[PDB]
Amino acid sequence: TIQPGTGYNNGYFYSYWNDGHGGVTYTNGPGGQFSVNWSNSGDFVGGKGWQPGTKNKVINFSGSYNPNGNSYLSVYGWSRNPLIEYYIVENFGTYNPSTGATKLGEVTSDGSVYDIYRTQRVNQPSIIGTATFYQYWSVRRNHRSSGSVNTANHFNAWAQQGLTLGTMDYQIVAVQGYFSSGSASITVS
Ligand SMILES: O[C@@H]1[C@@H](O)[C@H](O[C@@H]2CO[C@@H](O[C@@H]3CO[C@@H](O)[C@H](O)[C@H]3O)[C@H](O)[C@H]2O)OC[C@H]1O
Repeated sequence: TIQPGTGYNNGYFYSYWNDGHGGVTYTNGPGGQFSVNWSNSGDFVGGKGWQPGTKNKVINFSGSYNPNGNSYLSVYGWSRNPLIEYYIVENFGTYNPSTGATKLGEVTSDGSVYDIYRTQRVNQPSIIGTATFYQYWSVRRNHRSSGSVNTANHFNAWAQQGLTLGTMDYQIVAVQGYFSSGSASITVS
């Protein structure tokens, strides 16, 4: 397993962040593979990808994802100027992260319709420190743990709806969890 932090592993950028609560282990495997095992964890986010990401990347992911409680499997990343945290959610556990969020449209991509939403984080942690910033979401209706994500279809739909992205920071396939349990093994390319 590895310490929380960022870096490169077998050619892929990785980010593993947690709240220090314990109960979660993250491991970097060969190529674009990573595994997450958690049991009564706290808040955490980890996965592999790129730094920086691009606005036209076709991301391939494959493996298993078995959450028991609150967790998401997503293409996840950020932009700067404006600061935006974004998600293309392929699967989740007990909580749909768009619950209560205002719907801003639909986009069809890679075999499913996705619902689009915008939320706001107020004085929360970010890649640039504590801040208030928006979050963009595409939530897949047809849940899966393998597939291909044509990021451009999402970024373009978001733009069309008034959700613009700044300069890309990291872009990864991530397993996020919030006080839950589970296991996942994902390969990115
Ligand atoms: O040391 C700093 C890092 O901690 C920082 O990392 C990012 C912090 O925000 C993370 O995003 C939130 C983590 O908490 C969850 O509950 C929220 O849902 C996520 O929005 C992000 O994943 C980290 O990369 O980056 C800057 C460093 O200086």
